[PDB]
Amino acid sequence: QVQLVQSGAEVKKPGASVKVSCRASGYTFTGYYIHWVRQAPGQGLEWMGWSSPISGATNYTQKFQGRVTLTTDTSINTAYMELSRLRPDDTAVYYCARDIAFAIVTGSLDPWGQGTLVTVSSA
Amino acid sequence: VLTQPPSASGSPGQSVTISCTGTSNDVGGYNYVSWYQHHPGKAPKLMIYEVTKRPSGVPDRFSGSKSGNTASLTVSGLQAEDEADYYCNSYAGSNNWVFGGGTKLTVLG
Amino acid sequence: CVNLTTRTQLPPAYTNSFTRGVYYPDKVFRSSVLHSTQDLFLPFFSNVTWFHAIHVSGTNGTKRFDNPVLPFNDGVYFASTEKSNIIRGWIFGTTLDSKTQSLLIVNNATNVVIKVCEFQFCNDPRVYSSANNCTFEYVSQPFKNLREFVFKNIDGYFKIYSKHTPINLVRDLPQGFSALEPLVDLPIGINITRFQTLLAAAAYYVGYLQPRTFLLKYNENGTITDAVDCALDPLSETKCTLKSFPTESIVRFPNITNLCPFGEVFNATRFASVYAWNRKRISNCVADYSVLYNSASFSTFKCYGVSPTKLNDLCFTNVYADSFVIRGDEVRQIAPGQTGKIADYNYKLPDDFTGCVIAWNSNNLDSKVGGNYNYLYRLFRKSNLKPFERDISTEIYQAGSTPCNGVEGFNCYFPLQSYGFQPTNGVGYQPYRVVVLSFELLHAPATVCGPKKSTNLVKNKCVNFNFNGLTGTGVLTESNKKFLPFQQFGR
Ligand SMILES: *[C@@H]1O[C@H](CO[C@@H]2O[C@@H](C)[C@@H](O)[C@@H](O)[C@@H]2O)[C@@H](O[C@@H]2O[C@H](CO)[C@@H](O)[C@H](O)[C@H]2NC(C)=O)[C@H](O)[C@H]1NC(C)=O
Ligand SMILES: *[C@@H]1O[C@H](CO[C@@H]2O[C@@H](C)[C@@H](O)[C@@H](O)[C@@H]2O)[C@@H](O[C@@H]2O[C@H](CO)[C@@H](O)[C@H](O)[C@H]2NC(C)=O)[C@H](O)[C@H]1NC(C)=O
Ligand SMILES: *[C@@H]1O[C@H](CO[C@@H]2O[C@@H](C)[C@@H](O)[C@@H](O)[C@@H]2O)[C@@H](O[C@@H]2O[C@H](CO)[C@@H](O)[C@H](O)[C@H]2NC(C)=O)[C@H](O)[C@H]1NC(C)=O
Ligand SMILES: *[C@@H]1O[C@H](CO)[C@@H](O[C@@H]2O[C@H](CO)[C@@H](O)[C@H](O)[C@H]2NC(C)=O)[C@H](O)[C@H]1NC(C)=O
Ligand SMILES: *[C@@H]1O[C@H](CO)[C@@H](O[C@@H]2O[C@H](CO)[C@@H](O)[C@H](O)[C@H]2NC(C)=O)[C@H](O)[C@H]1NC(C)=O
Ligand SMILES: *[C@@H]1O[C@H](CO)[C@@H](O[C@@H]2O[C@H](CO)[C@@H](O)[C@H](O)[C@H]2NC(C)=O)[C@H](O)[C@H]1NC(C)=O
Repeated sequence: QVQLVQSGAEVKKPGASVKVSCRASGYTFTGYYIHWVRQAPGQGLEWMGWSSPISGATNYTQKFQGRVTLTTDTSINTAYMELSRLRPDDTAVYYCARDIAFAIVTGSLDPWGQGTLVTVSSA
Repeated sequence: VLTQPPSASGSPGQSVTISCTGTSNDVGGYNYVSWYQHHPGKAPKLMIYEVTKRPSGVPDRFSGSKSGNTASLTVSGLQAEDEADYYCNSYAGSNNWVFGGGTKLTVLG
Repeated sequence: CVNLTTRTQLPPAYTNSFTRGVYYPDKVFRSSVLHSTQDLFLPFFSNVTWFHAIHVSGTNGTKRFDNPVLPFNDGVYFASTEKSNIIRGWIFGTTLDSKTQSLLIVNNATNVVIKVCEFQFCNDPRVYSSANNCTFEYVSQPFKNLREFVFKNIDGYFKIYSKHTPINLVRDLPQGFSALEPLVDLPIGINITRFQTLLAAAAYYVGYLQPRTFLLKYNENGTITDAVDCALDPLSETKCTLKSFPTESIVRFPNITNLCPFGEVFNATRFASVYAWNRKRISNCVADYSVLYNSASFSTFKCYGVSPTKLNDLCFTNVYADSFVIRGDEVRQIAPGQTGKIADYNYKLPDDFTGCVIAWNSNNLDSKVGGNYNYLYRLFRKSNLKPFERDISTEIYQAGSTPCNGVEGFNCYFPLQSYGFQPTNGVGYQPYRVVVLSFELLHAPATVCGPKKSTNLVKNKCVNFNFNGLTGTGVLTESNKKFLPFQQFGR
């Protein structure tokens, strides 16, 4: 049925870039905007930004304007997000969430994937 | 951003209210508030969306409303399986949205 | 647009054209007859003009160029005497610049080209500056000695007659006589009132046609040997007045030569998406529709105001074909006035539409397990569509108070969506192709027609007959008469 599968874990170093993938099975891929969300360990959730699989238009949040990119390969049903130049304090978990509208940005995020764990340290 | 109480207690059977206080043009501007339930580790799950509308699978025991600049949830009936925390979201403005801190729900069970 | 004008302008140069310019009025064979006709001829002993465009001027100089447009009154007689291939062709039209479809006649040393298109001629015809959508084309063999042409245009028909006679005596028009045999009978339907010649010292004579009453003398084999013009003298007027100096059926029609190219639209592979439907124009063909219905590959062959098994004996002027691919249960939306959004946001039909509709199945051709995603259809728009309108504009459709300035966001949306095709579906979501045929006709000679028959000529049993429209009854037999090799029947 309607399923999203997210990629595996990742450990990087300061000054490096990371890129994660989210794959959709079930529904017809084009026709639902996709949001990304980040959860810090022990803190609250925050919003990352959204992308569209039909046109390519994309938008971010106000603070994450510089070092974030995110694309959609509408042939093998996947969407990628890359964050570059990570400070060591950006250890968190990333989720891909699907909207439930039809060619509209509405915001009821369901279903969610599983969640990647990213670790960046100077070791 | 916005916030809400960070603590709450409960007992089996009875009902409690959990709030989310809105700002000038965060909650009271447009009607897109939604609330989620977050188990320890897995993904969230929709508890309520867009005013008080509810998907299929969640029972009627959940409810909600918007008192101008305040959103709320009330659970009239407790099965002790709901111990995790909850989050409130709304259209902040300019294609950018905001979540909330979260509120742990405590049962005496 | 070279500037090679010379500005000499020496008009007056006239010469007598006498006993010159009598053609064959119509395609019949008559022997030893004195016929009388009332038609457009050149008056005997008249004044024709002697254009001398290129000329070797006085000492230390050779430059003049004054070939202007001339009035095309009722037809023209054009005579040339050149030792080489110096003149090449003509241009005909009303204003000659993107207002009326002009006509171009040119030729190589080995090929001739006639084309009717909306030209924008430059000045002093490397000849034109642009070309656009247009109608007709044609190719055949190319057209001292003397060459004479006669140009007529009547009833949406352009007729050209020609003759080549060798002389070497003087530059003037010889005394003597020679008829002009028919050459070309193009259907175009445009209107013409001015013309201009083109060449690549040049001299040609031009004269104008008038309605008169001629008397013609056909000899033993069917060649006009002599003629006399009425209304010239009392003598010739008297010459004119005195007129002296069943068992079965048979149908036989020509071969079936020019088949019509319906093997392209019904056989191609990259048809369209729903909102960018093509439009193919078909003309000048013999179209047989019986091959289509029997093909048994179709599952929807409805019609409107044609009565399919009646049309085969009809001729129209233009036929258009549209083609695209839509989802399954919308073939019931390509019809007279209806609305299921695909009748009023992508494609729209007129109420009094006269055409036909086609729909295959294409389950096993556009299938993709992942999803084809390549077919788009429109979803948002403010106003409906009048018949036969295309919109390939991907503008962002506003749906709120604030102008978004071309930003796909909260209230500004994208107006297109993609069909998700796949093989695990069933009928009703599988892709059906659609081809729509439309017929039109107006004030023009017909080109598209059905194929006529033939019925195994029998000659020795005295029966009916219909030879290409010359219906009758009688006994048929073989003869020894030799026609001229363009005449049809002899009365
Ligand atoms: C992300 O989206 C914002 C749009 O914010 C609002 O969106 C609409 C509701 C409309 O009302 C906009 O005017 C709002 O600002 C984009 O910000 C705008 O971008 C263009 C060019 O800079 C222009 O309309 C405004 O100047 C911007 N408005 C601002 C900055 O408040 C922003 O560009 C989008 N992000 C990207 C990467 O394109
Ligand atoms: C009209 O057709 C007949 C015969 O039908 C066909 O014509 C050919 C063009 C080709 O398509 C073949 O399949 C058929 O022959 C033509 O009659 C032919 O005439 C030539 C002339 O000498 C003769 O050699 C052939 O034997 C004839 N055909 C047969 C079957 O005997 C006829 O010429 C066609 N009409 C015109 C105007 O050419
Ligand atoms: C459109 O194509 C069909 C398919 O036939 C084949 O098409 C090509 C792939 C090529 O291989 C052709 O030689 C094939 O004929 C056409 O259907 C055929 O029609 C002819 C004419 O009567 C018939 O003899 C064949 O048996 C038909 N074959 C099949 C498979 O149906 C069809 O005619 C084509 N469209 C048009 C307008 O002619
Ligand atoms: C027309 O043909 C006749 C020749 O038959 C010529 O007409 C002469 O015209 C000039 C002036 O126009 C007169 O002075 C003569 O009297 C005319 N002669 C005759 C016999 O008509 C002339 O060659 C041609 N052109 C014109 C303009 O008439
Ligand atoms: C002759 O005129 C034609 C058309 O004006 C020129 O184009 C040729 O047309 C013939 C028609 O059968 C083709 O076979 C040739 O291939 C065309 N030529 C080219 C270059 O495409 C043609 O160039 C002219 N000259 C000759 C010598 O044919
Ligand atoms: C009418 O046509 C016939 C046949 O085409 C001509 O008869 C031939 O004429 C040529 C040239 O005069 C002779 O060489 C042949 O011997 C003639 N054939 C026969 C069978 O007699 C006839 O000449 C033509 N008429 C005219 C006036 O030219």
